[PDB]
Amino acid sequence: TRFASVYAWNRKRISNCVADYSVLYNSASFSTFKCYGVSPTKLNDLCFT
Amino acid sequence: CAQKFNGLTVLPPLLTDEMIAQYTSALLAGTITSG
Amino acid sequence: NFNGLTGTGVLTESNKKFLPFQQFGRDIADTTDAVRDPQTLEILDITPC
Amino acid sequence: QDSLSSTPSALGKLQDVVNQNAQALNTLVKQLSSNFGAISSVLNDILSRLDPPEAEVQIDRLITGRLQSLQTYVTQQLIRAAEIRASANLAATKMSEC
Ligand SMILES: *[C@@H]1O[C@H](CO)[C@@H](O)[C@H](O)[C@H]1NC(C)=O
Repeated sequence: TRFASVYAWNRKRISNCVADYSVLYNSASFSTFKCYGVSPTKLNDLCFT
Repeated sequence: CAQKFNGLTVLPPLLTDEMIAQYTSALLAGTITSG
Repeated sequence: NFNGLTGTGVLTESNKKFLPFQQFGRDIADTTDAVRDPQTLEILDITPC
Repeated sequence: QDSLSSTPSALGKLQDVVNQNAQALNTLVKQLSSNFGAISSVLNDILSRLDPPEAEVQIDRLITGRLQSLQTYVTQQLIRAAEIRASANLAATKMSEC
């Protein structure tokens, strides 16, 4: 419901779970979706610490 | 082993060590018996 | 593809004595030559085809 | 018979050749661990992460570095080979004359 100011930006740590990134990428609701160091179509194949 | 795994191989000598020893002993026999 | 680690080769049972924390082994070329299977916790050797 | 059996350094000239060649190969293999400016030294990491345009940039960096490493190796082997050939020519001369 509430987002932070940019100077006081929030951070959430995510771990020990299954991440489906296609539900976000294939959404019609986001004006910007830009990936660096990785391609969005490959995110579902990857594992991160 | 791991060198092979990266495209690095070793080719065997045409003459084996046994064959080289045979050449050497032939040279020795020649020298000893016929100068 | 072992927990994100991809490659090609022949897999076999290993005699390598991994400690519980260890997940994989490496050679001098920085290539993984052994992995722990994430489900069975079995140690496997990886050799090229 | 007795001297060779009690002198660890007797065959240094031959051992040095073995050691120099081993060192050159070990160096060549170790260069595969270098990034050369790429995101990873591992080609499979690059291909699993990036699409072909961005991937081609990272791969080109590895190709440049790895080609340079191989050229360095080969040049050194050619120079070393010449030295060995000179030694072999001398050995052949001694076989004939001694
Ligand atoms: C799930 O993985 C764990 C090891 O992390 C293993 O002990 C367990 O038996 C696995 N469950 C199934 C159904 O394979």
